[PDB]
Amino acid sequence: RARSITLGNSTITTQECANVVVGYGVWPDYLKTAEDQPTQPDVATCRFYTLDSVQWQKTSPGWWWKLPDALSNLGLFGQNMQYHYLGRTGYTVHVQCNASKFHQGCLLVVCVPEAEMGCATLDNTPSSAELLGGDSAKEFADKPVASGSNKLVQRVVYNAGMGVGVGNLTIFPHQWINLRTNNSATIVMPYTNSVPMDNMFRHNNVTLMVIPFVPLDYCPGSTTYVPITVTIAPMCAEYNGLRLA
Amino acid sequence: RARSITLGNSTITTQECANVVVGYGVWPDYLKTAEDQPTQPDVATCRFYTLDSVQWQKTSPGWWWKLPDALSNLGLFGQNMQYHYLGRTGYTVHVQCNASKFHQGCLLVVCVPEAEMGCATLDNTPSSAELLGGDSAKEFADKPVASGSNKLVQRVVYNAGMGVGVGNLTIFPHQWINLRTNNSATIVMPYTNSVPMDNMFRHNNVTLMVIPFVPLDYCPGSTTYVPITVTIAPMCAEYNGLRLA
Amino acid sequence: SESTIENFLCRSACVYFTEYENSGAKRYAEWVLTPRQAAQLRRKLEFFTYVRFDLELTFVITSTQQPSTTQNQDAQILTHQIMYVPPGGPVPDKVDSYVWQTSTNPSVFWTEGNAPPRMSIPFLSIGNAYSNFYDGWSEFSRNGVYGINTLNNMGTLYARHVNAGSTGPIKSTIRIYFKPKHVKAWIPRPPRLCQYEKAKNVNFQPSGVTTTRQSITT
Amino acid sequence: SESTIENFLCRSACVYFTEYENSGAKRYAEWVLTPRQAAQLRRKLEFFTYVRFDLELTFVITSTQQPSTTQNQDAQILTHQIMYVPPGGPVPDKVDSYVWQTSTNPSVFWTEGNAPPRMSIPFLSIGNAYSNFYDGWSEFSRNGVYGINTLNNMGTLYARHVNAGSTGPIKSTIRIYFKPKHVKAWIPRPPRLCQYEKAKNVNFQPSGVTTTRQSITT
Amino acid sequence: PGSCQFLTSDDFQSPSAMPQYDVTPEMRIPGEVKNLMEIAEVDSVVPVQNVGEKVNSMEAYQIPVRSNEGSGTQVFGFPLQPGYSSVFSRTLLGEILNYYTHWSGSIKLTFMFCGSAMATGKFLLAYSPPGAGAPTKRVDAMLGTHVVWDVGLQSSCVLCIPWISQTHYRYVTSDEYTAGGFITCWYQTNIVVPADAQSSCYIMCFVSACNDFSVRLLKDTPFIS
Repeated sequence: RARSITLGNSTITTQECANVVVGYGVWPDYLKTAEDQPTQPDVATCRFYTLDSVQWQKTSPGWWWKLPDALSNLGLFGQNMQYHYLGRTGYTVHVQCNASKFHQGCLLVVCVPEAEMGCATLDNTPSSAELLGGDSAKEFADKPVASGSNKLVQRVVYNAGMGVGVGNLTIFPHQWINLRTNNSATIVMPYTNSVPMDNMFRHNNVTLMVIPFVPLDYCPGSTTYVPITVTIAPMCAEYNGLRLA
Repeated sequence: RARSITLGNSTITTQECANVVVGYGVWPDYLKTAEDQPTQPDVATCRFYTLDSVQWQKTSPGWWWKLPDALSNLGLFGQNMQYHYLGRTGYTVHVQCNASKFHQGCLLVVCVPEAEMGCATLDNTPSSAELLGGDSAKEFADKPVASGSNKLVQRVVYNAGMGVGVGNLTIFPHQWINLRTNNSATIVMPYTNSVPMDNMFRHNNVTLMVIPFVPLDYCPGSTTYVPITVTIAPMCAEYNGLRLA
Repeated sequence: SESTIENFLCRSACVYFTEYENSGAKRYAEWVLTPRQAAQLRRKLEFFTYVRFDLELTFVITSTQQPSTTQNQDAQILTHQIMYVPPGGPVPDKVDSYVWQTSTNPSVFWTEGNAPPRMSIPFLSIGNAYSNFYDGWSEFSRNGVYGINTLNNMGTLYARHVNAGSTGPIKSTIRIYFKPKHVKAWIPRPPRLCQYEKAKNVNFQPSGVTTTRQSITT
Repeated sequence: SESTIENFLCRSACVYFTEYENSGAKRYAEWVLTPRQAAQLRRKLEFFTYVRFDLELTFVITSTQQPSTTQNQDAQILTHQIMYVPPGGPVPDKVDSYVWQTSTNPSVFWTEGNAPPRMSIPFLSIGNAYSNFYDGWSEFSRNGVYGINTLNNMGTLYARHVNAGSTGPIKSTIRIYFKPKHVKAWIPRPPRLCQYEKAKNVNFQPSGVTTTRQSITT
Repeated sequence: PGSCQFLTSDDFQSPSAMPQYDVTPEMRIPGEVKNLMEIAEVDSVVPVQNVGEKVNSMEAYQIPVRSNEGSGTQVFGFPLQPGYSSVFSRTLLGEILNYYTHWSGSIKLTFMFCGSAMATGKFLLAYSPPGAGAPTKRVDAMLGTHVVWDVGLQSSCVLCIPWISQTHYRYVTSDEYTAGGFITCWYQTNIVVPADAQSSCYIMCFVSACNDFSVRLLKDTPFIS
């Protein structure tokens, strides 16, 4: 049997058992300086924003979506980021994947905080175009990016673009997806940052990475892809007060 | 001594004695069909919208501002009218006028409901351009509008464009402004209509008319006009629910 | 006591007079219910913005023998049918149509020589009050005419001769009386002052405020 | 509230119109009581399988002077007789028959110029409910027609002129109104969709399900 | 005035033609109708695909769904006026509503995916508010009142649209009604089937009524010729 979770206008279908993964044992609650720093909360912003689906094929390295940037163009969240300046928010990823019993694979859904990416050329830093992809996921690469006089972000799948071992990414809140057992993944991310409030257009709070460790395999005749689908809901988001004390 | 009335972001200065004129003895309260007709109220919409000032000179017939149309382009009220369909609202006119002790005149501030205007040509009806003026007041006329093959609204000051005696307009909620005693006028208008909710772009609820019965007079050397200033605040406005029962 | 709206707006006013025959081109009458044609009642109704009332219709039908040269006449008794088409109902295109038989149009058959026929129509607005004055457009699009709400539709009224009495020509006139009942009125507004021009709009010709006098000390 | 069957199936519907004269071949009217002739009422009745009700019959009789050349006319008042033959009762073979005098047929005499004649017929089924639809044969033998139960027999209706008024020819038309009363309905069934062809059967011409549109995304 | 006249809509007492006759007592027959509203509360299959010769066949009811060429393409769409609308004027609901001149209430819509037990996909059922126009793309539809329907978990999705009322007098036929909402379906994900399983599948729709439904001013039916 399935379930339905209605947040505002949106409604989404989920399994009775969802095994939610709270980020660091902390639920994204509100903020606990009077007139000097007034703050105003926004509620309607909370709702289920469904991003474009991505086709998972046999030759598919991986994907990455910056959580503040991805919704920077959709509904109130896209608007509020343009109007208010300082804002703090928490998230609830809902990576769902549908494939038959005759498909086989494995995916790692990991929420990485402060994922500072590397650059092909050691001398310079990556351009925001090759770093930020709006209304569309950014893909990894199998072979290393050719270095030269360019600002291409390093995108090899094994180094993960942060220059670490991709087998150790488990340290961060994560969840595996075995196409023979688990079919979805839920991760609740609290607000992780040095400051109580930060500018949302100049700093990405969390990064969502989905990398297939085991390649998708199927027999000739089955559907030749698997449509991974991501749903993001901003949680307990508050912004600065534009009033006058 | 003066006073300050802070509604939302806006703040306005008024006299200690304001002699408010509640429209028909009724304060514009909220609405007192379950799931079949859901309704949602909007609050931030309430605030002081200050319209452009108009210069009152010796040869000045009068003015008229349609209360729903005037704010159709300013802030949330202009926006909500485009998004939601059905809406019911109440108003609080704040016509203020500043002139010295050496100026003399008299004005009638009257809120007329369902002010259906006439047309120069009896055969047709006035065009919406000559009827609705947005972000700008519409003026009356001294002499009759020449009739012909046109859609010019009848705008003679004495007939008032509704074809009545301008001395009998007092029947409606009104207030006089004697430049030697009164300096302002406040009128609170409840929601007056046959239906609980109405489309705001197809129907004007109330019309605000300001007509000078006594001509402005001053001695050579004083300022040759008097800047009438109008402030409108939408009160207890609610709109249809866009959710799904 | 005589100034209560029940005693001010409850007078039987004649609002329509026409004539239909048993032969010839003219064979039936029609009149969309609308109270703005008689100026004496329109001016009284236009003292208030929204009025809610009920209608008592009385019809006076009289038949005269049209001059003719048809020999050997011996008329029978004439029977008339007054069909009241409710709002959103089928309307006849001719005298011997199949719309006169529809069951949802409450027609009343009356035989010549009795008390005049009379029927009462209840509040027919889908809203909460008829609007004497409308400051909007009938439709959201520019096509909609100004000041004509589609919520004051009281229906239409068709009359005819059930049968041709004699072999000669006969012309029958029908007078309609309007009597509002249970009248409630809201938002009083000033009297007309100007004269009326059409029945569909408030268009008028600018007029003086009052009648003149010799001097201010007269 | 307006959707109760008492408010949905209690409308005066005209179900028959004919004309009879005081002279000539046509001299009387006849009409087997059956509610399937008017499609507007048949379609409403066919929303349910078994319906039990009572009937209020109203007759509107109007006489016109037929064009003729008979001189020296001076008509008297016309009197009509409407004889309602109950199920299993004798039926007239001609105008001046001896069946018009039988005492078990409740005829009503009405003199021209008064309120229209009206009589009420009770539930006449020997069973417990009239069957709008029948899925059997009238008789056990092959001779029996399909879908025609002999338990919905409501009788017949004959009308005539008691006396010839004048010496000239006169034609009188009779309109019959059907008003069901105390209506109980069981087993609701889907609406007709197709158009009606005959009055005796449910035979029809195959038609589409609905009206078309440009596309599925339109 | 008002006496000695015959008015078709009057309730008076009539003299019984046949008195002294014992009518048969009533019996218990199952399924007694009390009000017409109960009939209007039975779900009826909705001919969504009334396109061309589809009406004169059985495929008018079924809605075709194809996995190929549907990354974000619209599956179907129709306005939300029961009576007077090609898709709903012939259902039970529409047929009851074509008798009254004034009707307001809420409509229930049920979609049943009729495919293999091994097919999985997602759909994006969106509801446009009366004044707002039908969505141009999948994003516009998402930024509203949507319901993401997964056919692997649930085989049937139910909606309950409110603010449904009469939009015109008499009878009108028009696509894209101004004062009525639009229901549209978008392919969030494609149909994923294993080997030896058809990927072409169909959907069906059922329209019903609700407790909060009113019907006034009964008139003639326009389907009679």
